[PDB]
Amino acid sequence: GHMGNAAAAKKGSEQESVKEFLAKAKEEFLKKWESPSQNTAQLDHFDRIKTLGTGSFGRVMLVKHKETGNHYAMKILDKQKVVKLKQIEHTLNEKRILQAVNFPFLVKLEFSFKDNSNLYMVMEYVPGGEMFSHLRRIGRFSEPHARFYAAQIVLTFEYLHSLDLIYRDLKPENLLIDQQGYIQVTDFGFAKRVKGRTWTLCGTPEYLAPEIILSKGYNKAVDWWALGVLIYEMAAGYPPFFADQPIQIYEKIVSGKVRFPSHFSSDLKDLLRNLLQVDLTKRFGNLKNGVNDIKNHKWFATTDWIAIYQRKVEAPFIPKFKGPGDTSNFDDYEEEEIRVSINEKCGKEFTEF
Amino acid sequence: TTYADFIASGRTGRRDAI
Ligand SMILES: O=S(=O)(c1cccc2cnccc12)N1CCCNCC1
Ligand SMILES: *[C@@H]1OC[C@@H](O)[C@@H](O)[C@H]1O
Repeated sequence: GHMGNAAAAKKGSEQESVKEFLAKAKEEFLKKWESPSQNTAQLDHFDRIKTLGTGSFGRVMLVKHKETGNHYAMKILDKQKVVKLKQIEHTLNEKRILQAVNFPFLVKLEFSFKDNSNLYMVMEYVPGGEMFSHLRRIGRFSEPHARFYAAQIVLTFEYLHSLDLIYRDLKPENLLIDQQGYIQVTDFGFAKRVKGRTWTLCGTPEYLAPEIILSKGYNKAVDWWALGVLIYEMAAGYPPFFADQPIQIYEKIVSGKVRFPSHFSSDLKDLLRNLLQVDLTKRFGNLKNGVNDIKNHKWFATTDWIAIYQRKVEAPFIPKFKGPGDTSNFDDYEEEEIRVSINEKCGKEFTEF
Repeated sequence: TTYADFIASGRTGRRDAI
């Protein structure tokens, strides 16, 4: 067979230990799910430094905690805007997930609170910026560089799926690089508890699995499809399916055809053909062997999964960091004010936040 | 090239969700 006795015994024991870890992680998650934390700071505890990100989701600001001096990224949401855009459930669910999970590649929520106008999530500051910026700057990542990042996503999805959480928001725009060069996943607005199927149309055109496009009841295998898109884009510098307009992208996705740059290794192409598999009965991550079909694939043969989890692998790239509070890896924005109001807004809808 | 076609698509900056 492909493995001798010693290698097969070692892999079997490793896979059993992952099961043991995940069972304990699930018990810990469910306890925190039932008893969420609440109102653990207030706005005057922080200095506002600079806007890090702005959009329909509200804004994220670099702040400094007055007492301790530590920097954080504070996501601010306007309650009245959340209501207008029909996002109450997604907002409450994102905060509930973040306060309940624990994994080295998932961003940590340190504080949350609200006031008359806004909701606040105070998260660890991840100073390296978005993978998107680095990928467009360098052009494409070499296969070892891409593999280092992909391994972290595989482990993170293995963790989330063991909690019965579907992720659905994977793309380079939504991955941050930390000071040690490792990945941080931050956005949980599309995440959902899904033990069987779910049906919502959500995501980004280039990263949509065919079964979402085709309006099916789908399952957590859409995340493994999206991992295929991510690995492809990291290694090529462009994604496998693109076009002027989303409709043409969807036509390519569902076609069952994908083409590769001539510099992709044969191992990489084989892995991608099994992730970008339109047939769910054949897609890696959705088979009897689960995540092990991915972890044991030849493209990952050099990957030490425990060492990645323990953050003991030297990262291929370390982002420039000229000290704490450095924001050079983020974009520049116009600093709109944080206006509070004398009248509470939307107290009923956000009572559990 | 395929890369040229990518640039020409225009979908080469940050991409919004649907
Ligand atoms: O970079 S963020 O502003 C950001 C969010 C959450 C925590 C963060 C921590 N440090 C820096 C930036 C952070 N960002 C907003 C939405 C776009 N996708 C990536 C996350
Ligand atoms: C890709 O980058 C975004 C935009 O500038 C486009 O024209 C392409 O260059």
